[PDB]
Amino acid sequence: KPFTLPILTLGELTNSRFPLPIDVLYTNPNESAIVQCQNGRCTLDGELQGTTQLLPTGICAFRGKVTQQVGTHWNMTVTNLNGTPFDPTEDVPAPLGTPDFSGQIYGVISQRNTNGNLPANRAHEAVIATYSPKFTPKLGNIQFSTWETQDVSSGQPTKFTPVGLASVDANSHFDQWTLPSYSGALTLNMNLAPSVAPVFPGECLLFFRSFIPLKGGYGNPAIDCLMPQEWVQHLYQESAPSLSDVALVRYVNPETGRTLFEAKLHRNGFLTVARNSAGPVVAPTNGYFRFDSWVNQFYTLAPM
Amino acid sequence: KPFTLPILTLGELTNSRFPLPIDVLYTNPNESAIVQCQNGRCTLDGELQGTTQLLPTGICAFRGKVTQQVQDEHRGTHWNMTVTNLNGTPFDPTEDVPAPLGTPDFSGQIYGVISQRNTNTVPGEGNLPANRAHEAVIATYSPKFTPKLGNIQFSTWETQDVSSGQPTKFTPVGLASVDANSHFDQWTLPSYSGALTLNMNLAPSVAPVFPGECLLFFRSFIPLKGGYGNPAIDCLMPQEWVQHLYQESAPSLSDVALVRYVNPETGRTLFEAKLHRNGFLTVARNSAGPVVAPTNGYFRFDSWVNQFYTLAPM
Amino acid sequence: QVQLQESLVRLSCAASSMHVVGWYRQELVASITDDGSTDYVDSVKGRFTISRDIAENTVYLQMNNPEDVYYCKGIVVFTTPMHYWGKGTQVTV
Repeated sequence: KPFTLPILTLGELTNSRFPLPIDVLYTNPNESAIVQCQNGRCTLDGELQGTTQLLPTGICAFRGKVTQQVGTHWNMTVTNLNGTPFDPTEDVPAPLGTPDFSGQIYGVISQRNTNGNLPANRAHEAVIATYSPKFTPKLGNIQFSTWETQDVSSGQPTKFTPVGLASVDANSHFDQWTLPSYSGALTLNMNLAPSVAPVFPGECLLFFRSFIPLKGGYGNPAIDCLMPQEWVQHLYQESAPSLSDVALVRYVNPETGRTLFEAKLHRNGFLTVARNSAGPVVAPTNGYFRFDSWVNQFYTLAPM
Repeated sequence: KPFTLPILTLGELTNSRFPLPIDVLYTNPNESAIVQCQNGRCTLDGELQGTTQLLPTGICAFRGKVTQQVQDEHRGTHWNMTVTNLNGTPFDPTEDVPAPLGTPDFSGQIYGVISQRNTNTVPGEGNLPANRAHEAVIATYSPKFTPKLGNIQFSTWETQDVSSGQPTKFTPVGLASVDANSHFDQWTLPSYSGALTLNMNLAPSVAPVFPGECLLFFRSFIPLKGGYGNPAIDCLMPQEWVQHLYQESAPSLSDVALVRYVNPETGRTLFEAKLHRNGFLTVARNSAGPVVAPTNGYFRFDSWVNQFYTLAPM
Repeated sequence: QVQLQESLVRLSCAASSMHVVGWYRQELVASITDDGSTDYVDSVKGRFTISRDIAENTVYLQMNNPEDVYYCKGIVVFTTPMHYWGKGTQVTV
């Protein structure tokens, strides 16, 4: 079965690490951080990795039940997103969909009670600090804080809908490449999707970049993913055999018929380009990646 | 190019009419309403219809700019917002769509978050733009809901911290209320150009053509900001089907595709359905309500048939 | 988003215009709406008195027994309320 990518312009793609449209392609070769995100991870022959799952609604989402009050702070057991209890001995870093970066994630906590035969509801703005010692999703529990002081119910089905970040100021510890400690101070992270990096000189990672909303303060924060969620979904469906080390892809302008640049799409599921500057790829809005052929890692990319 | 559906269990599907996972398959044969939703509309050969677009993030989303605070005859603080296309380009109201793609397609108080990132920096506040986000409600049944004219209104609990003339995003989260005065009706379309103007360019209504059949829906439960209720939103096809059909653009070889809901563990058919060319499902069923089916099941395309094919009863 | 502020044998509430303001204890004690309407728990009836003062920007709770912390709670959009709570003040008799 021949390898393919979907035909989707940037304006038809969504981020696999936060529920956002893709805004621009981006490079940053001088990144000192280890790039090891856990959402948006899928091999080219369709094996999901890390905490990656298929639902766009599941990215940075939580499902569970509030246990007690602990701003105002609440402790919440978390389940798998399909509602089944999370088993910490499972070979994953955390429940699929769990956020994969350090920050104050802002969204809405909503509840619908279990008990005219209609259940009561409530929803409030909420923040989840993924760097907190109480962020322990691999152990089945997290904490969130509200501005709201009282109306959060214990023992009732609870949903977190992510919206953006609370802040990116100094005390908010936003670093998109710093993983949460999924088990807290008690054990190191496990079963992680591996770190990604170019292996040959002159190459750097290529990202699909989204700008993420802020509840307040100053900033223009972004979230960079290795592959958009539609590619994850497509690869999972197709499960095409990987025939060599790298899928050579070309970014093409369908209006002019010209190739704008080429990239290596590595088997583990990430892109490199021959570039040594940081910043946006300035490209026409109609452009998209097309699979050309399988090559090995020794292929030399033309400079973009 | 042969017609195919993606291989996705119900637990791997999302709603095309609101950003929600699919919870259950559902029928309601006693429905009196005309079913004519505008999101989640795609023909089997990949023509998007209505206000349907491809992004899961675009469903019931708006992008635009607040112009000013306004008055209205209900409780709250009220804001006027020009809306653009979701890709940021100006919306041209003369285009042959009912409204900007992604616009909500039902009557109700849609609850979500308005966020802004300023275009400018202010002298003395630093070199990074200011931001704000607040909870908001958009009443799609209001005469002020006019997205086809390029502007809508929203109301906030926040009384002051929304900026005029700045880029604005609406992220949908659920409904505010489903009480009597909140007009939640999933099959009532908004008047996209307001109360004085007819809707245009609509995706057609859907219905079974063979007697004894009923529509089959993918049902999601939608969050509430408060009050009592267990509201749901029913779509004709999940968003992943819209995306798949668009990609493949396979020619439709008759009016009706026979599909089977299969259990991959046993390989056995659980039930069969008609997948119609315009993009909706019918079944032969004599119960109303959620469908009881194993969690690993999914629809598989079997063959092209005609409108007279008789489905086995569920 | 607003910041309410209260006050052992005149408590003022202050913010950063609301539709209801009420005093609580730990149960509802007394409330006043922007219609000027009031309501009281049966155990407080006659002895307690809620009163709104626009001129002085606050809402007082005049209390005229050992079975007596007290909180200020403040907005409706369409028909959906959001509540805002102060951090409280102890009361002991």
